[PDB]
Amino acid sequence: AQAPVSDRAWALFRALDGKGLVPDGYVEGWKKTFEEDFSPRRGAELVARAWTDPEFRQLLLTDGTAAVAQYGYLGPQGEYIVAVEDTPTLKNVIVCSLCSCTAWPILGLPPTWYKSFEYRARVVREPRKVLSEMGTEIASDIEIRVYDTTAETRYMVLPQRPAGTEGWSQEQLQEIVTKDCLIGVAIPQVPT
Amino acid sequence: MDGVHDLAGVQGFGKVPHTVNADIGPTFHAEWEHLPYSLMFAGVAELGAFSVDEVKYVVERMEPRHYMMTPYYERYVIGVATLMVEKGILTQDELESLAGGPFPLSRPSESEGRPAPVETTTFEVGQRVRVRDEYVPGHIRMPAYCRGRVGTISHRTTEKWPFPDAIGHGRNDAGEEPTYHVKFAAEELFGSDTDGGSVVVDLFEGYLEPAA
Ligand SMILES: [Cl-]
Ligand SMILES: [Cl-]
Ligand SMILES: [Cl-]
Ligand SMILES: [Cl-]
Ligand SMILES: [Fe+3]
Ligand SMILES: [Mg+2]
Ligand SMILES: [Mg+2]
Repeated sequence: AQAPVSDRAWALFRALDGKGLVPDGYVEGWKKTFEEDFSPRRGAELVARAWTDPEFRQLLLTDGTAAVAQYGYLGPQGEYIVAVEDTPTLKNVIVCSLCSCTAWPILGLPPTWYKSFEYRARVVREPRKVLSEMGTEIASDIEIRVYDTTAETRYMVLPQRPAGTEGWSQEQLQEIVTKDCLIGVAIPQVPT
Repeated sequence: MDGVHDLAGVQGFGKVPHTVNADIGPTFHAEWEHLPYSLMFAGVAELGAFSVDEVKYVVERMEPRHYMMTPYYERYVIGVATLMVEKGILTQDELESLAGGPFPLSRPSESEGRPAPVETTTFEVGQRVRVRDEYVPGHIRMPAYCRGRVGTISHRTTEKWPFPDAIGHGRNDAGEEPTYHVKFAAEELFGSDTDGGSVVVDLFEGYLEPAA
């Protein structure tokens, strides 16, 4: 038996706040950070830069932390970054089987589905089928590599650049690198 | 802890509730949902009352049926509340009084944790390692699917962090260790019963040993 969750959550707040343990504006600040600052638009910027700047691509793949820090996008749950490179024979996909671990500042907070028991149980064992079910067919001639986010490394996928995007601007390329592309479950799509 | 939270490789779940690039809605789907993380941060960064590792562990300590029927953000409301009660900052009475009804918490820990091991090895990229065939009843950042299994070092971190098995119980003996990205073949972990290629697990030094 439980009280409504909203009542429990605000009870926790009120208990702490009424003891002076929560600074003025504190949760509201974090809400703003979570909603407005932590965002997969930042990861998309990083990917579009790597696609258009071979020197930055090299940096991002060798010292992801340093690459991210250049844009000022290090942050909570995103202090030690590794970017993982898709290739014509390799598709990478990220999970946190134990909870929800995600590179928050550059991917945004994880979506409900990524935290689901279904994704947490299944993608480590049957990633091809899970991606297929989700709408992503990985050609049978491609290795899938699942990264389980079990410690402090926080990952982002550097997807392959699709054909039909040659010469696009960084802004144009950013638009097709979605949250799901950064997690690794989607491949960037070019309109016709 | 061999809890129900150690889900990787469990069979019987249905479809993941998403199709690629579908609209996931707003970051928070209810007006309270920012509270668990915000208050976790108040606990960790403002009060110094507990570590992030202790939050992971207290969620692992939810009674198993309770874990399985509780939505994600609610688990963290329960976890952070539990830690504030355990640390003597809050009482369960005041939480239930303010809530207007029952606020069951995570179960007490059944382990005091363990220290960072004094005997470990610095591994290099390309080296073959085995995940130590050990059973830890308290917190550990090793999913059971890799226990005892052999893989190869892909990365050694250039930073070090406290050993989760210690700091996740608030112990003073967590030390610092780097972690290693350990690549396992899918067949090493799940035999013939997998459709994947490889799985990379980010494992603390103290969880590893040289391969035979
Ligand atoms: Cl979702
Ligand atoms: Cl997106
Ligand atoms: Cl609410
Ligand atoms: Cl060793
Ligand atoms: Fe997690
Ligand atoms: Mg090109
Ligand atoms: Mg089992």
